[PDB]
Amino acid sequence: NPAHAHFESFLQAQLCQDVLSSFQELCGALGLEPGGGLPQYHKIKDQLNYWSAKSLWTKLDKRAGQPVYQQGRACTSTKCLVVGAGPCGLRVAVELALLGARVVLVEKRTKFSRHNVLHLWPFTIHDLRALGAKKFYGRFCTGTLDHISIRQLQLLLLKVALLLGVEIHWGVTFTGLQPPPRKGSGWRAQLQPNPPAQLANYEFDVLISAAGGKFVPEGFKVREMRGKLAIGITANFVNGRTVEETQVPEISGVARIYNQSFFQSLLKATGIDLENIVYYKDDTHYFVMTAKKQCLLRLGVLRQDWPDTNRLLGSANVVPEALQRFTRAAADFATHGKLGKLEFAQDAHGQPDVSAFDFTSMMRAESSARVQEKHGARLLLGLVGDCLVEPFWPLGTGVARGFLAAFDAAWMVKRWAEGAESLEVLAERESLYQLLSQTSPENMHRNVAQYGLDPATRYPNLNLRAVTPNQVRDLYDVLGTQEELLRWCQEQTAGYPGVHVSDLSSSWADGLALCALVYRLQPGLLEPSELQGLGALEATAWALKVAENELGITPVVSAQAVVAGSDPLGLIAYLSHFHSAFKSMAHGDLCALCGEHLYVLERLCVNGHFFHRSCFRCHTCEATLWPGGYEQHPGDGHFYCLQHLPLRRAKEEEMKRFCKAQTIQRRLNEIEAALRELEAEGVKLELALRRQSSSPEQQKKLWVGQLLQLVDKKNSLVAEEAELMITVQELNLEEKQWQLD
Ligand SMILES: Cc1cc2nc3c(=O)[nH]c(=O)nc-3n(C[C@H](O)[C@H](O)[C@H](O)COP(=O)(O)OP(=O)(O)OC[C@H]3O[C@@H](n4cnc5c(N)ncnc54)[C@H](O)[C@@H]3O)c2cc1C
Ligand SMILES: [Zn+2]
Ligand SMILES: [Zn+2]
Repeated sequence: NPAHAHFESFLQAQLCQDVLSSFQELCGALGLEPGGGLPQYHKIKDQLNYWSAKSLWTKLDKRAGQPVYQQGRACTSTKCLVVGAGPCGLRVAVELALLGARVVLVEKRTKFSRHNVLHLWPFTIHDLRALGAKKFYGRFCTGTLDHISIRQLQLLLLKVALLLGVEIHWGVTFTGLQPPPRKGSGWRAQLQPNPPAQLANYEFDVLISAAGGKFVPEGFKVREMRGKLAIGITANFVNGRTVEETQVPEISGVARIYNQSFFQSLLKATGIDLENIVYYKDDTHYFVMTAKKQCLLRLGVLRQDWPDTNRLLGSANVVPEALQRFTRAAADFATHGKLGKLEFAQDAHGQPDVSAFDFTSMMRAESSARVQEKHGARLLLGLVGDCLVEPFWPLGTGVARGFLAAFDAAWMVKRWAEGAESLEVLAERESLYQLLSQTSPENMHRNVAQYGLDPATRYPNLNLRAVTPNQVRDLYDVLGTQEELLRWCQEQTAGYPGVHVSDLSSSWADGLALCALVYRLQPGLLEPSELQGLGALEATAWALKVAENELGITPVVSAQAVVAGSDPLGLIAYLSHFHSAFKSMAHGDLCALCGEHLYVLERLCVNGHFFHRSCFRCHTCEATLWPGGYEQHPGDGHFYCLQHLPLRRAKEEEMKRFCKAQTIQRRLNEIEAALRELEAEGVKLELALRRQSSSPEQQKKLWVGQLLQLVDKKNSLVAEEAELMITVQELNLEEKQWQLD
């Protein structure tokens, strides 16, 4: 059989174009009518008598015999379409095909020319070799290697899927869904430029999308997650597979808190600042980095200081030659020269493999499902992979998250196909989406040899009813705090002579109100006899000091403006501190380092002195100085920090500590972005709130209302990152003990 001859040409291919040629040859021939559908598989093991293939069939049988498989009669009438052929899209197509639906895939690209590396969770490893992954790549999961290139996995899963009768039209660009003409008709899809007829009229009632990060489908809004600007570089080197490079240890990567010693060493060697570097020794060596803009400008890698991240990535703007030099230097300095000679990776384009990319902003989807019904037709929309959850690249969570999304989509579509209505399925999928953001090898089951599609075996104790049906009516489509703060103040005033509370401000400048407040904050702090023995300036200084000593709450107002009383908003915030402190348990005005008045959104006191928040940085390393790691020089008043003052479980815990450190750093970047945005908003609002301090009483109450809302939000957050920072010093601490070990 010439058809069977091209079958071994197929199953023995190593390049994508060869797979395409074999498929096209079978398309021209009429030997077996390739890819006609699922039943092909049930006849395909018949006319094959090579012993070496047994395991393949065996494994697929052991994968096609689960009761959850319904023996293939699950959703037979149903008909589907997958846009996107990454690992996630291939998993969606193949798994949805297994249960029996008609499956077609489309791709604008036609050649497997992505040569970078991907990281896989253990469940991804087991589920990936469940499809007989041994056959298509010899070195798969060989020992401790747990990292597979994009094209390798792409080819493996594509060959597996093509053994299971999936239909593909390459060179096809998705651009929308054609509305039904009339009653009883389903949804067609717009594809370009000119797909063949057999798909052009192929009509479907299910669509699961894996378009990736750059494309999201109709009917979904997008949210942006942003941080401080950071650019990254991806580099590759064609490996000679030599022993000298093979014996090289694989540094798991470097993060700012994670290897401060490594940054110090690389600065001493060559004075180069990075933010993150990770090194992968697969077939072609992978180097992923992110770093600091002015260190990157130091070598001139950029010519013009363009704020726009994508346009900063502009090739005309980017100095490529400097990029190659910097990549080479970063590599050979990171690996400590035992690589010896290095040669650039020859890409598909015809050049070295280097590129400049983004590590800051990520798209996100609030909703992972949409059932749209028209002309008596129920249509389902779901997202799998990066289109739903676009991750931080190097965390390596993309493939695992996409495969979890694939299982979610398969389960939910098979549930809806059985006549189940919209409410329960959308509720279930939103219930799993609420947990998807915290997927982790940690919160997964400890042993992995019994997984599948059933959501009960993947999320222990899943409250599937997390979202009531009535919440998704939108997802179905057919055609003055000052009053309450004051009231709390009176509640803290019961039985006090000489304390005549009338507003938020005038009743506190007396001074004894501070003592009464701290009294009922915690009983036994002071004897009642001495209550009438303090002076007003002394009383307010004492109250501030005791509040910092007992609760450690941040002062907002100094004693001079207290007795002056002309800036009540600070005292409002200061009382608001305790207003939020008991919400459950009890139910020189300028700056020199910033040359500006401490405008309240950035006004802060530095151990009994008055400077801005932004100006508080180390002159050497221009970082934020948190308690336990800095100490002020009294000679000049400048602010300086400390150094700146002139076996399987082993690798498992190493990876876990890397991931947790990086997560901490990313969280700090997120908080910094949030603080900058909120302080800009507060600046623009307080412009009026100070200038236009004569609004209507309702307007004045509203302004101060969100002023309090915002300041209380900062209080809660700064507490949260205070505890996170404390986690940082303690993690450095047992790093010191581990070095001591
Ligand atoms: C250049 C690059 C480098 C990357 N490097 C890394 C890395 O080092 N580490 C890492 O963990 N992750 C990396 N990723 C992301 C990686 O894709 C995911 O993190 C993970 O591999 C999940 O892969 P995926 O299935 O999301 O691929 P996808 O993003 O789903 O692949 C995009 C797919 O959508 C298809 N598509 C898009 N538009 C259309 C259309 N109109 N019609 C038909 N098909 C369409 C594309 O052709 C392609 O098949 C990288 C991504 C890119 C683009
Ligand atoms: Zn200052
Ligand atoms: Zn410093």
